[PDB]
Amino acid sequence: LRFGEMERDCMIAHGAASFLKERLMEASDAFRVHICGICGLMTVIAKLNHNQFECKGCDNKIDIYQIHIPYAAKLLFQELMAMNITPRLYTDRSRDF
Amino acid sequence: GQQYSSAPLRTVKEVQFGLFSPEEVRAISVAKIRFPETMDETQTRAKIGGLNDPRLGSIDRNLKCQTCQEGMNECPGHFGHIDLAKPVFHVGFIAKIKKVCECVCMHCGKLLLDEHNELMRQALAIKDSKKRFAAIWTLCKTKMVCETDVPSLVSRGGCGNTQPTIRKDGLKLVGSWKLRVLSTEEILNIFKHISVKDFTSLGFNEVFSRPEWMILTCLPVPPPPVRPSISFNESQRGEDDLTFKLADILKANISLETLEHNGAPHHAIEEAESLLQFHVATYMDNDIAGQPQALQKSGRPVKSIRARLKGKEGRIRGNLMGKRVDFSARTVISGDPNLELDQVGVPKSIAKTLTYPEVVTPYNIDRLTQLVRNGPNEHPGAKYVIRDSGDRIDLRYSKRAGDIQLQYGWKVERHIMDNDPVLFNRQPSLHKMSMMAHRVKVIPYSTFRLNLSVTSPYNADFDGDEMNLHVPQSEETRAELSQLCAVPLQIVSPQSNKPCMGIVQDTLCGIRKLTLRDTFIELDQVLNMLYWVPDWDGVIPTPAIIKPKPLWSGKQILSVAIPNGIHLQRFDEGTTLLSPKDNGMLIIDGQIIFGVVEKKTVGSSNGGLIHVVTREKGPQVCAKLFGNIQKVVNFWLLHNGFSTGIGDTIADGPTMREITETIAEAKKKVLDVTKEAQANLLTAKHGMTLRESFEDNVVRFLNEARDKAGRLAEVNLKDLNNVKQMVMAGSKGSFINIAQMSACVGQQSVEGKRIAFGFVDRTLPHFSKDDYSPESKGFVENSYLRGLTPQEFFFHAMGGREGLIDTAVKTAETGYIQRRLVKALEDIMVHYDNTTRNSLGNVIQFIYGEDGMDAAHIEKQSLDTIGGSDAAFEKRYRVDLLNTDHTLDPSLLESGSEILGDLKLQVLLDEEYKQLVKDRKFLREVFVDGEANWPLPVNIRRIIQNAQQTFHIDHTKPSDLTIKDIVLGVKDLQENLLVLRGKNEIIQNAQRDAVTLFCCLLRSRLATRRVLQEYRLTKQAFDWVLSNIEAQFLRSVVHPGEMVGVLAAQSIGEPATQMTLNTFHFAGVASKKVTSGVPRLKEILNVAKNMKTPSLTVYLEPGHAADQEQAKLIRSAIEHTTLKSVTIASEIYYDPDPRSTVIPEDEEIIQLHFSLQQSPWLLRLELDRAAMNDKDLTMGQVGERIKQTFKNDLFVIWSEDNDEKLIIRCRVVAEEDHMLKKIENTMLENITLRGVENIERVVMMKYDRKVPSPTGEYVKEPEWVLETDGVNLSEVMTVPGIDPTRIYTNSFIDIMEVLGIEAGRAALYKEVYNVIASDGSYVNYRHMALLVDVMTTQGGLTSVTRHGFNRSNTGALMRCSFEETVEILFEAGASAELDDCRGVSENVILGQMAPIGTGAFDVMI
Amino acid sequence: EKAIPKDQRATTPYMTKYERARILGTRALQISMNAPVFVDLEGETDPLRIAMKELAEKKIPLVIRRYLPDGSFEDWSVEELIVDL
Amino acid sequence: NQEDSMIMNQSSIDRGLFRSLFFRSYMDQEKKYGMSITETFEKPQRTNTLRMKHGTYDKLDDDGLIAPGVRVSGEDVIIGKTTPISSKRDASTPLRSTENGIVDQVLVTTNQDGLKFVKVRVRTTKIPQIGDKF
Amino acid sequence: IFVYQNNITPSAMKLVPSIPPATIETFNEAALVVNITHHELVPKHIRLSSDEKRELLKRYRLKESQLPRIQRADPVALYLGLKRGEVVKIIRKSETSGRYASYRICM
DNA sequence: CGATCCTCTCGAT
RNA sequence: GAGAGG
Ligand SMILES: [Mg+2]
Ligand SMILES: [Zn+2]
Ligand SMILES: [Zn+2]
Ligand SMILES: [Zn+2]
Repeated sequence: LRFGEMERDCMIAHGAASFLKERLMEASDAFRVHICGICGLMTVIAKLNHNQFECKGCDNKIDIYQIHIPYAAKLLFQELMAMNITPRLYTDRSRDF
Repeated sequence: GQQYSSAPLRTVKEVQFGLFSPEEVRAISVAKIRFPETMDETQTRAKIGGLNDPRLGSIDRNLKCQTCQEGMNECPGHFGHIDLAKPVFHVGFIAKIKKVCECVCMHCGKLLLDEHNELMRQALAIKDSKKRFAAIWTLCKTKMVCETDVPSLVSRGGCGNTQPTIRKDGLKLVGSWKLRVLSTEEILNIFKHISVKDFTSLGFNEVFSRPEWMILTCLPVPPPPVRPSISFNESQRGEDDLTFKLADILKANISLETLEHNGAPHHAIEEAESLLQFHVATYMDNDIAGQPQALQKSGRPVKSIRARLKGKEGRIRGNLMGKRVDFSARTVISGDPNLELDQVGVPKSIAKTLTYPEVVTPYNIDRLTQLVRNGPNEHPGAKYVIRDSGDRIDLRYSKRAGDIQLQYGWKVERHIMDNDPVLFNRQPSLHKMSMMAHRVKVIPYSTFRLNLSVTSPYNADFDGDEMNLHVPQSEETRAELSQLCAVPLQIVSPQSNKPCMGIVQDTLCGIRKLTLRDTFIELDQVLNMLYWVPDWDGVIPTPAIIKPKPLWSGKQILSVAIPNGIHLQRFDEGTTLLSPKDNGMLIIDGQIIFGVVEKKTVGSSNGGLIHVVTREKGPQVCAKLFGNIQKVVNFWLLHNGFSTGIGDTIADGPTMREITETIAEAKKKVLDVTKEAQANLLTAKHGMTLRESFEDNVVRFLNEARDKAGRLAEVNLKDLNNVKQMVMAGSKGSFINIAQMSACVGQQSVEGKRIAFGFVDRTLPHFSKDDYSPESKGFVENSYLRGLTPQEFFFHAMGGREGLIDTAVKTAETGYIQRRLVKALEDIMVHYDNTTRNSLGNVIQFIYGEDGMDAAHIEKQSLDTIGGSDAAFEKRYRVDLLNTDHTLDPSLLESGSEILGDLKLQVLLDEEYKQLVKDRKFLREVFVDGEANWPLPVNIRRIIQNAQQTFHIDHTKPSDLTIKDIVLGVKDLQENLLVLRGKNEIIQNAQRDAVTLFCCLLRSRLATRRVLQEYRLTKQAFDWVLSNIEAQFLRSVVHPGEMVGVLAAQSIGEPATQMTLNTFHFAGVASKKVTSGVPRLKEILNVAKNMKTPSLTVYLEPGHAADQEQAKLIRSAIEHTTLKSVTIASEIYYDPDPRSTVIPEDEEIIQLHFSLQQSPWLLRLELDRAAMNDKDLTMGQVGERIKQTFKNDLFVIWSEDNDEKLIIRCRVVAEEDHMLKKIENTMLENITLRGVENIERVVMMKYDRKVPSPTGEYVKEPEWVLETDGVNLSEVMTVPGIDPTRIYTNSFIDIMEVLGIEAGRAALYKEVYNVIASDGSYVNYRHMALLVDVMTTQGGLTSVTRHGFNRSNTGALMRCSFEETVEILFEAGASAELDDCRGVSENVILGQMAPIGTGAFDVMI
Repeated sequence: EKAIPKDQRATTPYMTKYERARILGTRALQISMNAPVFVDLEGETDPLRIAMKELAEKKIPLVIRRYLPDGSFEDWSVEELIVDL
Repeated sequence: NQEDSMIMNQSSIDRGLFRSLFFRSYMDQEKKYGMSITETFEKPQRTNTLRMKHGTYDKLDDDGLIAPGVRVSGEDVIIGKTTPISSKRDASTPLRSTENGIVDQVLVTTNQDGLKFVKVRVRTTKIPQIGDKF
Repeated sequence: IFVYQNNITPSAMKLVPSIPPATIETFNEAALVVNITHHELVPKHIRLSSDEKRELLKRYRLKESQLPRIQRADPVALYLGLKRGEVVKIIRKSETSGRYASYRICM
């Protein structure tokens, strides 16, 4: 059954942050993607079981992170990249200055 | 589900939007992509080294993927690249390209106005990567030249080239010089250069987004998971549109590569160049300015990535904001008298499909073993056992399914069991009460059963409705449901600061029937009724009657269901403590003393049993009170019976005769008025037509008749009448229903008027032309009992249809309103500093609701100091110890006689009194009309009543208190009512402010004389009350984490859905025609510049406002009057002799107008005597006004005001004949005789007004008020005779422009409030205040639209979730925006715990 | 950095409904996963009813980090926070 | 019987009040095209196939169809068909997952193109239950 | 304070700020016939000092941007003659608390 | 560029 | 796409 926007809204009003996350992740999608620490893109060549990762272009091999997002969000970010848009996902609030 | 990763787990804290460098696309790439063909290379079953696969994901569930391996459901897919032969544009960026092109010089490659221009200097200074560029473009788009050098001469970089007048054509650009088309490779060369300093000023980022990157050089090739295959038949292909379009762009690219390094036909090469562009761009976005797309064996056109993300069933709305979920269930719903309020009846098959993942602990191991032993087919069972490693053991197939020796740390996916928290829901979810947590109760049968008293929040009925159930899959997720979402926690709602659940239907009906003084019960039934109550003490109450037979009253046995320490007092109309009619309500210690129990006591009412019991006993006890009352009443009623038949619609032979004559007299009123209208005797009132006046009268007579006939019927109905019985209880039906079924259905309306002449001059071809009679225009004389005639039948069907048509509209329209409201306020929440803030950290309110109180902990309380006379106030609050008649009697105090005289204690009583008189003045300045009842936290009356019972106060003995005990006691209590806590002055004054009105209430209720003479409290009881107020006040405060934006949105939105009729019920008078309901609510929210009903409401000079004459004068002074409005006809005669008329009537005028050259052409106007009298006009005024226009170039003569026919004669002081006909136009159309422009119609109205009398009390003192059609606030407010202090307009945009943002805000609230109030609905102040403040905080009026709120400084991922999805995302990349990920939407998109309630703080060790 | 000292805390000395729910939930999760129990369960088995007991007897060893809109936080212990509600 | 519910007499339901028959026809044809490539109505076994539904095919006769009078429920395959992939590929038709009843009539005919085409009628008797609308 | 009666030429409009630190404020006589500040709907606005603004921002841990806003050409801001950056305190009557203080910043 | 929610069934490409 | 359900 669809847990639409309107239902998403009632969970916010109740302030049920975890239940709302669970509906949108554990029930439904939820996917583990590998992110580059430099470009912050889903570039990272997931070479599991052989402990290798690496992001070509960035010449990165150590600065890698794993995020838990909906497959639909992963799909979206890829579709934005398909339209030449960079949805750079960063793991630290760092606004540097 | 996926493998283990060594890489550290972290959430997303920022989203840096940007643009891909072609060099970055090539670097990121894994595949070359040279071939347009799929995978079949000359029949061979593999993949081609061109399109899809060459190192980027398998499409055959093969663990192989270019060394990375992983296989599907683990591989994210990898990006490949494609080298474009010649540069191409981007569909979305096309507009930005042209805009950037009108800012930079072609050849030169530099910005046009740096940095001497005293416009561009100010424009450059503005902080924004969008609002800066907005000013810049507008400034240098006018420029046609690069400029050699600049003024103080000052020489700088600037060539001598004329900038083209760029124009967009199809999907290309055309430049005008004073010609030649603009090349995609040409535009790049300019953009490739620019300047890092200059370009960052025009909204770009050196790192993330450059304008040279808006043009495509290298296109990113999406992997197969983005564009997957798989069909219905396993013999053919079945490719994605995206794949077909990428093959199409490749065919176009290889063609261009061929032609370039082959015979280039000069102009024929550009025919293939324009087609490569109509592919690259059309794959990203179809549905543009040019043409659509092709078949390609599939259902034409191609969707494109743009369409994929486009809202409502699109990637954002349909997949991210909402999505289909597991652990969900659905069915038809049924009521259950025998189910607890917080319960839900779950069909056994559903309980057996849905599971909970329980970890094996020593506390459950025995129960889990047994459940695993029962398996998936026997109810308290399970399907699946998960061990270490994560392997699921399928209990329905495993050979070891009957073996299984559980181990701690394993999980058992057990069936849904009794008492599990579940989320129960009914769509549409307009409320948070539409989605509540219930306790599972596994039952036989295929429906979901629910307690009847939960029907209202869900807006559920059992006529086929279906509801949804969601299962929490985590311990914390179950806690969230049980501790925040539970049904008992929702009983008293913040929407309208009152219960949203109450006793309904059979229970509401039988509770009345049971409660009658006449209703008595015998032992046998009593015993059964008592046992039916689960909380029963086992003690048989002593029967009301002990004489020939013990006989218990209904009130007695129902009081068993009411818990102890419950006090309730009411008073209806004739209620007098001896309650003759058995009306009102008096409950002491949960025993009903008097008062028939109905809707006012036991419904969703404000200060009823339910609101009281929740506050007094608690939510868990209140939810038992539902069942307890249901159980007794349902049983008593089951044994009593209740019906309704045709006989209940029948009134007396005599009543019918009286109804029949009531209608015939109405029929004559309409005839007399008709006959009068037709004789030209009926005079029309100022502001309305003779025909409008007639229609208004006829409809009133006709409505009067239905109401009079109906009241005649209602009176005739006996108390044994079943319809009357249901109306008395308040379970179903109202007056109308009785009237329409028994007496007369009445007038039918379409578009607020009686039945229109759909045929020429008649409503039906059974009538003659020009028939305005009741029967002819839709008056249903008959009742549903008597039956309707065909004419009546048709007309009723016409009226009926208008209802179904707007029902259908006032659902899709309100649904859209609700969405917009929710989206705009989504992110507003109460922070840890009691502040009200959005995702940006911007302040909306400094204290939530202005008092920092939770709406569900607030109730309407009287402010005792505001009302009454100055003498009544004195008698109530004054204590003069230095007066023998005005002290406290020694029977009120232990110190009574010891204090008479005093002096030192009178300084304290004078301090007490002065603050009370100060309060009275203050309240009268806040609440001008003198309304005392206001929603405030802490019910003082209830606390007082509780101390009275708890301490067993005897109103005979004197109190042990002191003036100091009372006066200082109350004073210290005030210093303890915390809403805020900071030791600073800003915060201390904010705290002082928040608690002002409550301290008023408190002082009025806890004054010395009241505490002593009225309440008669002891020191014991007084000190308990003092601590109870402090504790309940502190409980009443809003909790930081409260999602008030969504609350407000839903609190306004929900009632709007329930707004019945777009046409207002003001059907009597035709001058009451102001836009209301959903059309108005839409005008307000969209901030419509062109509203349907703009209106000024004019209050006269304070004097002087009772003067009916002064009102008529201000009306004619302000109502716009032109010459057209007073003129019958205008004529042009040839009267050559200026002092001798050709017109014999005019002779007398020419005799005069000589003492105290021209033209032989006369312009002669005839004026209307009545119109001149309706307006405050005299010929002299009209004449001197014509005279003061053309002055010397026209000669004006006129007839006297007494002179029979009103005439104005004009003359012009070759080619003359036309000039005069031209003048007449200006004379009529362009001349103001008197009045204010835009103010069309002004009407005089007598308004009621509560004003303080010279003795203190509020008195009704009526006042003449002017009501306008049209608006000119600025001009009307300066008219003498008005009260410029009280002038009002429903055009809040004008109040904003004239008076400022704060007055605009107050007027915007008044507006929103009125829409809600006109519908009879009530919404708490704080919800509409929050809306109005949000629309206001920017200094202007920001609409709840894509234009309004959606264009603000908020996160790109949160804006795209609303509307204009793709375009928001395109400008985000181009401007190289950063998203905080501080908003709800970005966290929903990220599948992360949002900083809302539960996640609005961190939990550490 | 950032942090407010114990002395200078201006947020409610009262536990919010959202704090209590998240507290009880987190602790329920722990107990559900064979974590040690800081109170004598008197025939109690449901992880939540146990967490409710540990809350009632103030034996929950957790700290609520209260963020203010600038980014500063106030650390409050379950032990110190008053449970009215 | 509140908020639009109703109380129905079980005894009169036992005597037949508001009881109804329910019929559902399932259709299939042997292919759409293929000069040599033709789908077949048969009871499918191994023959490398593995693309089976199961839902027991066990109620099917050698023609790939169930005889009228057999009780069907769950996802029991009612029409057995294969697509020739050059071994077999499953094209069998299961009974609606939620439905059950008795095979009523089984029609074997030919289309205008000469296509062996079948219609299977299944029969349920629906007795008035708790969430039924009247 | 220049009090014009009918209109100002846009030529004269481009001479208004050309002489700082002094300020020139133009008001149409017609706009001043009625003092807007006396209207029911207009609450009291208090131009708070540079130091008061400093304390306000400190006390609520704010940025100028995070504060509710008032337009330069706002009828009330013009009456008070507010400059951009200046903060005004709006003390208004409240049905909820009696008294409520909001704050707006000039733009 | 917007145009209630959710739910079902059907037929046809 | 249409028909429907609350
Ligand atoms: Mg319904
Ligand atoms: Zn990288
Ligand atoms: Zn891979
Ligand atoms: Zn140049």
